[PDB]
Amino acid sequence: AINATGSAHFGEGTGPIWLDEMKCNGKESRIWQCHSHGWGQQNCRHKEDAGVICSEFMSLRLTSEASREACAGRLEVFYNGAWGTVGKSSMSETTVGVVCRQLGCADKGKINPASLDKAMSIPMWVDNVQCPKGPDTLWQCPSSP
Amino acid sequence: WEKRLASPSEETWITCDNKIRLQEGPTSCSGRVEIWHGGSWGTVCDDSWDLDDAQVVCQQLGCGPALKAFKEAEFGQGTGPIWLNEVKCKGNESSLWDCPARRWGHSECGHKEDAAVNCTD
Ligand SMILES: *[C@@H]1O[C@H](CO)[C@@H](O)[C@H](O)[C@H]1NC(C)=O
Ligand SMILES: [Ca+2]
Ligand SMILES: [Ca+2]
Ligand SMILES: [Ca+2]
Ligand SMILES: [Ca+2]
Repeated sequence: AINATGSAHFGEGTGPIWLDEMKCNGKESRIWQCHSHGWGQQNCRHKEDAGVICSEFMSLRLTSEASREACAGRLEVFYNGAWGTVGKSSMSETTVGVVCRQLGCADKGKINPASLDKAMSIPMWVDNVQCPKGPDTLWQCPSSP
Repeated sequence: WEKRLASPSEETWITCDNKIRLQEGPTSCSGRVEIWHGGSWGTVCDDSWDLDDAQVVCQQLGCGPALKAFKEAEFGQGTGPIWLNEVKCKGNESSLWDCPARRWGHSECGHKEDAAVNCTD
């Protein structure tokens, strides 16, 4: 885990609250093995709903000087709570196709050289990405670790 | 009954007890916020309990500026009904009754979320 959010950060659920006041050592694999007050032993409301942000959760966005997210600029990946760029080398046309379709900009795109300046420096995350034909998102495209 | 003018000394001027108080705190100027309405005392929930709201409560009682506004019933579990919710004071209001909130409405907030305010002397 990276974050452990609360107060319905991701939204308010509708089903009956099952567990409450959870303390856990972290060794057991299943959530049910942690100490709990019982089943239905809740005194909260739907405004209080737990949420997490795990390490493997990732997102993609094209940063630009004009706006934080846009349809042009430099694409960035977000791994284990940290941001970073993507290696340019070995980037096929279909690779840019998945990036643009995932962000909802256009069916196809093209690679252009860097702009006049960079807003900030971030450590490069991944390189040598080769998207096949058929995947809709970049997370299903094999690449280097 | 008699109709007769008299000096201001014979005239009555009364001053009821204050509607807003802080209780259970270690000091006099700090504690859980307790308000009086409908003939009984009560608490105020911590939803959107900002430091600006705490400033109004300290000003109403007369204590100093509020350094910190807490939540989740730090000092103790409240006793009585819950009156206000989602109260948003801009800081310029003289009384908590001027600020808009869930005015004497049923509060979805439980009794574990009673607010608390710590002011300085
Ligand atoms: C997650 O935790 C990190 C590290 O403390 C923090 O920078 C970030 O704002 C947190 N995100 C959320 C949504 O709480
Ligand atoms: Ca725990
Ligand atoms: Ca609880
Ligand atoms: Ca709350
Ligand atoms: Ca407020």
